[PDB]
Amino acid sequence: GNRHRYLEELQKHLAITKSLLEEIMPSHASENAESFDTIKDLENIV
Amino acid sequence: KAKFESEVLTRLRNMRHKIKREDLVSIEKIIADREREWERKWEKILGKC
Repeated sequence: GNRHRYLEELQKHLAITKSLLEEIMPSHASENAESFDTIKDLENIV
Repeated sequence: KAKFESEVLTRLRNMRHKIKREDLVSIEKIIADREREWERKWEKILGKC
């Protein structure tokens, strides 16, 4: 159809996505994500 | 934890390097001098090896 109509339908579903991601994401998610390299370094040293 | 274990690894390496480059080199030199001094002393007294 019409591209504007398409972006409007897409917005409806992305709005759900945005709501689900806000619900699923813990408060420390960003900190946890930064710890990955440090964990791997520990294993190699041992 | 990673920092601490790294320190342990460095301590072990330093210990091994100290044993190999310092302690064993000194001891092996003393053993070699002693074995030579001994062989010379008895070679002189016996006229043979």
